[PDB]
Amino acid sequence: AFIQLSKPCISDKECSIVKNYRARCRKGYCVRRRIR
Repeated sequence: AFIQLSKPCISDKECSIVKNYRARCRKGYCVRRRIR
């Protein structure tokens, strides 16, 4: 096991289709959501 402190992801600005991707990023927390 590699005991490590988890770190957040890129900002919502970057988590948008600007980068062709689509994820929900809030306060650094990164979750790939569904519409339904």
